[PDB]
Amino acid sequence: ESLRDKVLQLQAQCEVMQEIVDQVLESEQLSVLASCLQEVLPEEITEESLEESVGKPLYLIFRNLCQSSFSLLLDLLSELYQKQPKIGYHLLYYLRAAGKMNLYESFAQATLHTCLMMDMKACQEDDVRLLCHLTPSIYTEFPDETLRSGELLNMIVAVIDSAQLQELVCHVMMGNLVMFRKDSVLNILIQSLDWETFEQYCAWQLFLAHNIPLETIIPILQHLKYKEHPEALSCLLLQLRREKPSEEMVKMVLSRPCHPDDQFTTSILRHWCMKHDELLAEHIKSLLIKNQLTLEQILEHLDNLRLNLTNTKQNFFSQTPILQALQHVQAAHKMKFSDLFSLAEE
Amino acid sequence: LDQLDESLRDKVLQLQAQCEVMQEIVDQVLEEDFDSEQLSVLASCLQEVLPEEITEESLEESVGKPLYLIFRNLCQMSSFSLLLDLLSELYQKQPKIGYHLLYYLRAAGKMNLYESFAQATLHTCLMMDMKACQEDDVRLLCHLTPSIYTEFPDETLRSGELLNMIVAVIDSAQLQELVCHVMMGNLVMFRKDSVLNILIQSLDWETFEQYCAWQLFLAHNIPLETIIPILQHLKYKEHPEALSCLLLQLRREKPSEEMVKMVLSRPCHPDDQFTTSILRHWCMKHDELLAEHIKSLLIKNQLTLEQILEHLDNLRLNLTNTKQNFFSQTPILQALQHVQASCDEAHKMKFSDLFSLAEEY
Repeated sequence: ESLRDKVLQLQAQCEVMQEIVDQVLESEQLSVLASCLQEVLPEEITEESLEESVGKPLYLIFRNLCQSSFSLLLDLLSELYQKQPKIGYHLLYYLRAAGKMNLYESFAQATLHTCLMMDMKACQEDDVRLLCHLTPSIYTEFPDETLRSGELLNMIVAVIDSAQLQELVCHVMMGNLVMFRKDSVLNILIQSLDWETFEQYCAWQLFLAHNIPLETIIPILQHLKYKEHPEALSCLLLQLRREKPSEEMVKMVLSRPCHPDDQFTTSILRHWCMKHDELLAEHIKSLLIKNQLTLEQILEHLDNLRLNLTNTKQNFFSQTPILQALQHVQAAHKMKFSDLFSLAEE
Repeated sequence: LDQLDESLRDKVLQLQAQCEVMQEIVDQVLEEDFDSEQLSVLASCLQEVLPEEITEESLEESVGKPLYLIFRNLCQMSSFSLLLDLLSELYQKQPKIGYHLLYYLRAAGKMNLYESFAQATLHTCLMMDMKACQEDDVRLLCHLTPSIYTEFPDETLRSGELLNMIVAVIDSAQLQELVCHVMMGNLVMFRKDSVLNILIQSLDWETFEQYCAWQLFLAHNIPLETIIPILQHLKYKEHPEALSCLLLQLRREKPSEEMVKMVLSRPCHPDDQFTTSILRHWCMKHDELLAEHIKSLLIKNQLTLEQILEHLDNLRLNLTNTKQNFFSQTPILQALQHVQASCDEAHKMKFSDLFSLAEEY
């Protein structure tokens, strides 16, 4: 047909393609092949002049689908996406004088979650800046597809820069971006335990940028392995110091192996016993009376704490709960911890 | 082969079990001309760290050895001075020994020997030896940092030289072991004196170096306020790491008046979301305290008035996102009215929206 050949001929191409647009209201692979063989972020992202580039030739298709009979013309762009995958995220770019991104769902249903993931991976590989400036709206318009698994989170953190991580934490702290949910955050961090160094630091900073209380994720302490997981251990230590210790947190801290090169437990216990002395004493007393966390593990962690607390002026082993618990407990492993029991005896 | 002299040193050369053979030389270099030691140390230098399992029964395997005996013979030292010339010439020939001594000092008594060795040119000696150690063996530098910072606080807390040295090569696991050492009372790398200047200097380092510096600072117990003036120096595009860490740590603070002064005293850029983020956080958890501080700042107790007003208008335009009665607090409305009364007519229509919150009902 000769109008489509006129569009081929010109290459102010908007009305020229509106010719085809008007004609596709009653064998499209050749049209989409022509369109594909025919064919992102402005350097200064200024509002309403970033849409200066959003016009142009191909994006006009998007426009004609943003206006019932709203269904008999997305087949063309479905064939475009089946030919050229990149347009899949270009649409997202266009959608962010459009209405709302509720069009993209309708576009996805011709291949939502796997479409979003592939388009976002292509965007990540090609243009990182576009992925940054697209992440908030993506996570907002599609929460039940993006908050469930660290796929998209890993995608972002694998390529993100420190300045891009700063703009992302800002977006989180401003009410514009939400990347975790109290449901999935634990699963997602246990998954994150396998990522690169800076990827894991980015994940943890982004989690702190939300307002999810530490306890929701303190079970992760089970999974934190001395040799294997430095970043999550460091962030969890530096955040746990700032918390009033619950009994479950001190159980989780004591339920980690005693390795002579592992300084997490004794560090956090020293901090707690110096600022929350009687509360920590109460919790470890309640733990000592039979609440693996074998008794000798608690005793060894406490003996490490005792041998360390001589560094400072700390009457923590004078607390009445701890001496009460020590004498109650003492009544095989005995010769191992004589000193400890001796603080509650002599 | 090597311009030579005395036969005890020649037996040590012949073997190359060398410990007593070398203490022979040690004892011989007591009643000696101080002219012929450069060739002895040249022989010793042309002659020539951490055990894989660092057990205080296999690190003392390495503290033995032939050269360390010199150190040993000086750790029983009046006549406590007349034998540092030999190792001074060793250091002038082979610099590495400078930190080996430190290693030796970490079944020795106390490290007050190292100063006596340094006086052969303490601070620049420490810095050169620690830089050489950083260059050669990072693992030794890590396992030596605590004692270095402890035995010489006034030499290592003075400038970020040593901190930069460590963070430039450190690993994430070694950064975790260092944060642990800090949190255990064994290592202190900042002090309320220098910490502010030291971080302002750190603002020029690489990404991961700055991340390490900030993590290590949080591992200490220096309150944020002591370093909150650094917000003046933090520039939006250029300093992401310090801004992000400062944001996530300011999140955990009940806002002081100086902290809100420092947050309000940074420029308003439409891509800079630091101030409005932290203000949103504060006004959502401690709304009326933040309002009290902004009232005391607005009645003037640099921060120009329009800067505060623009930051507050950004906060207002953002707070429509959520349910936040922060602009219903009485301190903030009282302050708004006080400001509006003595306000340039320009800023009246400039912030009409803002002032109307304290005017209309």
